[PDB]
Amino acid sequence: IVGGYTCGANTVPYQVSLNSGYHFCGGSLINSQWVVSAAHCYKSGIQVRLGEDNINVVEGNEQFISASKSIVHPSYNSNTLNNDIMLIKLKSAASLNSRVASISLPTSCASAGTQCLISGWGNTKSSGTSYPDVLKCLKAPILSDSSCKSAYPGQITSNMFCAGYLEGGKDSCQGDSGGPVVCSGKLQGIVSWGSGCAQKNKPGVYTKVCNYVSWIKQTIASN
Ligand SMILES: *[C@]1(=O)[C]([C][C][C][N]C([N])=[N])[N]C(=O)[C]2[C][C][C]N2C(=O)[C]([N][C]=O)[C][N]C(=O)/[C]=[C]/[C]([C]C2=[C][C]=C([O])[C]=[C]2)[N]C(=O)[C]([C]C2=[C][C]=[C][C]=[C]2)[N]C1=O
Repeated sequence: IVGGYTCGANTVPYQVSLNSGYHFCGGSLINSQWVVSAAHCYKSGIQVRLGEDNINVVEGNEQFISASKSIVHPSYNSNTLNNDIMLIKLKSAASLNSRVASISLPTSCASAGTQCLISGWGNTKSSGTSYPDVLKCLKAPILSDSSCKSAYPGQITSNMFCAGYLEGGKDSCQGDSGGPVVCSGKLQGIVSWGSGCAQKNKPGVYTKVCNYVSWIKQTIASN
């Protein structure tokens, strides 16, 4: 997260870290044993880390659970990152408490101008390389589709939305992928991609979760 702030320990209880010897992607806990993340973060043998704040120091509050199965969306396209979403079933159900809790799926899509909270352990520099120990947060609005389409000509699908600042300065970045974009208490997006980080007229692009609620529920009810 570039231009964000320290969230505060366990203030974003649904945020999870996807670890494979190191943090590589984020994710969101939507059920005691299901987390949603980006399809492009797919890896075999993923250990999900819940109740995490400082990813580099064991603070005793966290839970480490291996992924039982990863289900990538049937129409995921690596060439365009369209349908960049995947469900991960946990090997064991998480102990939901105050420091660990699931986030609700949306009932309708969020409009442009809606303020959301984006979080993750990704790079904090536009140019440099600096990964934070503690979780970073950022408040950013959902941008209009026209603005999104003009920033990324011919690259935006109906399953993506832009969020952030058109003048740059604040944005998600490498390492935030798969992470949550929560608006008014509902998970509306998943960190997907962008051209650089925090660049003028190059806002972050996120998977539009509201288009996959039926798929998510059905997948959970049959797996
Ligand atoms: C995600 O954390 C990022 C989020 C970027 C948000 N940016 C923003 N809001 N402005 N997503 C990406 O990097 C996506 C997926 C792949 C292509 N993406 C892009 O945004 C690219 N855009 C234009 O070129 C730029 N991305 C990169 O170059 C990312 C490179 C690194 C290193 C790397 C890893 C695997 C490769 O095959 C090539 C290069 N990738 C990351 O940092 C990943 C996390 C990761 C994945 C696998 C192993 C290790 C780390 N970050 C994300 O996917």
